[PDB]
Amino acid sequence: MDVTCNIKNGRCEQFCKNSADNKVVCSCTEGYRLAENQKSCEPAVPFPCGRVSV
Amino acid sequence: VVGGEDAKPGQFPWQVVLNGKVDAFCGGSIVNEKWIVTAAHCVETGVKITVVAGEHNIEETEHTEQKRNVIRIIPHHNYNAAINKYNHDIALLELDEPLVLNSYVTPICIADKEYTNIFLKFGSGYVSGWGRVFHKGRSALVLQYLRVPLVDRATCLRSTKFTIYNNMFCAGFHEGGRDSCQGDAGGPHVTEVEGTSFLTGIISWGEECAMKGKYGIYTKVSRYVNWIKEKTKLT
Amino acid sequence: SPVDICTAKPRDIPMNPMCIYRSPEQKIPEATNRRVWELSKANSRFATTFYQHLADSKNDNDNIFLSPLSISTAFAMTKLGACNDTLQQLMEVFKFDTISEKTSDQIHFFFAKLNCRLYRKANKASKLVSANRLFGDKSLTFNETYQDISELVYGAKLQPLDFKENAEQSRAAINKWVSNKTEGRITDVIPSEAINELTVLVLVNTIYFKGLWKSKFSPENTRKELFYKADGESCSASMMYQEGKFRYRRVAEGTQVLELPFKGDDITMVLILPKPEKSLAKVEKELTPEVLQEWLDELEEMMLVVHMPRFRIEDGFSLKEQLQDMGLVDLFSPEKSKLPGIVAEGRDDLYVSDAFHKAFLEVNEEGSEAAASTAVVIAGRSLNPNRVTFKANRPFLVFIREVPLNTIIFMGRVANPCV
Ligand SMILES: CO[C@H]1O[C@H](COS(=O)(=O)O)[C@@H](O[C@@H]2O[C@@H](C(=O)O)[C@@H](O[C@H]3O[C@H](COS(=O)(=O)O)[C@@H](O[C@@H]4O[C@H](C(=O)O)[C@@H](O[C@H]5O[C@H](COS(=O)(=O)O)[C@@H](OC)[C@H](OC)[C@H]5OS(=O)(=O)O)[C@H](OC)[C@H]4OC)[C@H](OS(=O)(=O)O)[C@H]3OS(=O)(=O)O)[C@H](OC)[C@H]2OS(=O)(=O)O)[C@H](OS(=O)(=O)O)[C@H]1OS(=O)(=O)O
Ligand SMILES: *[C@@H]1O[C@H](CO)[C@@H](O[C@@H]2O[C@H](CO)[C@@H](O[C@H]3O[C@H](CO)[C@@H](O)[C@H](O)[C@@H]3O)[C@H](O)[C@H]2NC(C)=O)[C@H](O)[C@H]1NC(C)=O
Ligand SMILES: *[C@@H]1O[C@H](CO[C@@H]2O[C@@H](C)[C@@H](O)[C@@H](O)[C@@H]2O)[C@@H](O)[C@H](O)[C@H]1NC(C)=O
Ligand SMILES: *[C@@H]1O[C@H](CO[C@@H]2O[C@@H](C)[C@@H](O)[C@@H](O)[C@@H]2O)[C@@H](O)[C@H](O)[C@H]1NC(C)=O
Ligand SMILES: [Ca+2]
Repeated sequence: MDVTCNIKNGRCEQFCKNSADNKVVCSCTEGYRLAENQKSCEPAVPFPCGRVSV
Repeated sequence: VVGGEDAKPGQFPWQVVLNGKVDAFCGGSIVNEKWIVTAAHCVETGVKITVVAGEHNIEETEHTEQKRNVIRIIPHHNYNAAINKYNHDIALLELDEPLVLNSYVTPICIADKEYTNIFLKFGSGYVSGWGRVFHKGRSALVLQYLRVPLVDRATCLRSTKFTIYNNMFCAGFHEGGRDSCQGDAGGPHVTEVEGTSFLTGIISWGEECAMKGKYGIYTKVSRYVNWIKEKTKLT
Repeated sequence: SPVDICTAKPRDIPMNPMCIYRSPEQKIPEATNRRVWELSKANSRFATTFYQHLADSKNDNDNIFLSPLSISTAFAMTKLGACNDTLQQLMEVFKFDTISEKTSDQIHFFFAKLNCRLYRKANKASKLVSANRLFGDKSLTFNETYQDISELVYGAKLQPLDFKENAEQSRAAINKWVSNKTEGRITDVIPSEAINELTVLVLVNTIYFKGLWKSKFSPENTRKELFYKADGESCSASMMYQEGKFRYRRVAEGTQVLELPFKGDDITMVLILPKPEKSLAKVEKELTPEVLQEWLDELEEMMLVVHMPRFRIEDGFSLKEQLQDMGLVDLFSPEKSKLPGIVAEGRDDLYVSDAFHKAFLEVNEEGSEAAASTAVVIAGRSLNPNRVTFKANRPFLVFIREVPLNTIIFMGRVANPCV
């Protein structure tokens, strides 16, 4: 192996999908955008779901 | 919630309370500005419901509350109280005026069925609500929350003579003392992933509350995510 | 002999009155003496009429609590020695005039029998203490046969006191006797200046009651909640709460009727809570024995949530004016009173100067732990918006009765449970 969604979730903060030849495609839920690192998820709206902001 | 603790204002911004002929009879979760997800046994078509988001203390004014009237009640199509008041225990409520999202009013995230189940299997979720703090006791004034561990199916089936369908999961403590209770149904069971909370279950039923050898039974949300997304789409 | 009144027969201790009265013209309870039952029924007829007169003499904003049975028994002790018009009025006012001849002639004995029965049952379902006695001026010579009968059926002989020359000391003595006998629970039954040098005979009947619930309230569920008084104001009361199966019924105009039993089930408390907007005052005047009994017959056991405040009511009052308005006149008249059975007819007048009652009710969470239910059933976690709720956060009426007999032992009004 090496890089599959099956190991540490492809390093994806949220969602992972196996691409071909040792690569994965990370993704986030609504209200979020894949960060610069192509692995993390960052707020794309003022109040994204599931987060405490108080 | 029995044996839980006081939430802090804004700690569970997706939590809402449902008020009817009796106040705080059930809870719910914000899907988006116009929709709430709750338990089907909490609602009846044609019966009015008021939703309050941004709620903390149900007997005081915090200036964070947003009250809305429900204009459409959608129990899951497979729900049928006559053939069990708790299988497919999930329903959607459409609000009259959209909620205004802010720090005290924020939706809960809902992943696809694959990940919702993966998150549930992380084994630890949070339940919250204004339900009773003691079996047959008083409803909470301040929102309560409790961390509950997932209980393997084998163990649950053996803990009750009642049927635990594939659309349900069990969570709680073998020793008793902490559990969701009456008044909490419809509220969320969420799993926090890297700071982002996802809806993994709906508080549904049990045999009394917080009793030794008994667990809270929850609606397995992964099985209904497609239906939720389809019905609540504003797009 | 050491006769035990509670297991005695009228013939065991001959105690016939000097004069007897003869009028011009549901099913019996289980294991019950019919004579005791007819006496209990008479008390209820008296109770409803007396309460109306009492309420009228009080302010609707104040609490009320009394034992009509205690009052009926006390005056039956004057009946024992009364004659002519004094006797007739006593019989009519207390509704004794309809009972059978033997029960009437031995009425003081059957009251003892009735009180014996109720005390036995109450003593296992609550903390109940009482102190009853007649006090007369020392200058008079009391009929010793009356004194012997009184000691047996009433628990004490009439106590001679020097009202003429030591009124204040006499007052203190009476209050001390009552306090001492009620373990300090009932104090100052006779207020200052209530008796003086012209006082001849006074009746004193006092009682304290603190029941033990069959299904107790858990203290963890008691918290401060607002109680809305009739004066438009609200106050902070300690409100008990519990969910359980209780006999209940919502009657005409939305009035809620709830029965909460005490240990043993024989003695219970009945609460009458009118809907908001319907004054309790209206329900008091608008309610005859028939109606109340009808409601009690319609009660059905059902799961509900009960909110009830924990409180204490101390109610002490003179009975003279109210009874006179009800028709009891001669007994309180120096010239008209005829009580030859207590003091032989003579130059000195023997009449009742006044009668004092003081009742104390205490209500809290204490009682037996709720019985564990062994019914395997699924419980949805909704609170159930269609559930029945009895929230006593506004004025309500209270009744404490013995179920089989249907005896009204205590009755009252909780207008303000706050401190
Ligand atoms: C002119 O007519 C009128 O006057 C005459 C003469 O009166 S006088 O003597 O005062 O001058 C009356 O005739 C006299 O009175 C009779 C009467 O029945 O009253 C009779 O009384 C004597 O005998 C009866 C019967 O005894 S028994 O052994 O056969 O049962 C007795 O009454 C019984 O008392 C029982 C008791 O223990 O209290 C009752 O038990 C039931 O209730 C108890 C619980 O009581 S409680 O509710 O207070 O707690 C329960 O125990 C827990 C029992 O459980 C078993 C119950 O029994 S059960 O079957 O229900 O389960 C009996 O209930 C049936 C009750 O039956 C009547 C009476 O005791 S008393 O009631 O306390 O007075 C007893 O009195 S006595 O011993 O002192 O005499 C007299 O017999 C001698 C009779 O005298 S006579 O023969 O010379 O005439 C007239 O009454 S009557 O017409 O005969 O009925 C009277 O008519 S009227 O009433 O004026 O209209
Ligand atoms: C002191 O009190 C006594 C208790 O009442 C009283 O004795 C009772 O007196 C009556 C009559 O005075 C007796 O009944 C007799 O009289 C009636 C009617 O006059 C007759 O029809 C009856 O047959 C009967 O003979 C009671 O029987 C009697 N009871 C008892 C024994 O105490 C005294 O008279 C009182 N003392 C005085 C004289 O002042
Ligand atoms: C008081 O009563 C005396 C006796 O009256 C008779 O006996 C009583 C027990 C009743 O049965 C009554 O109907 C009988 O007439 C009278 O002699 C006496 O005058 C009365 N005193 C008054 C007028 O107050
Ligand atoms: C005070 O009371 C003493 C005992 O009275 C009895 O016991 C108390 C606990 C109550 O139950 C009461 O009803 C009983 O009568 C008497 O021994 C004592 O004499 C009384 N005080 C005096 C001197 O009058
Ligand atoms: Ca609030």
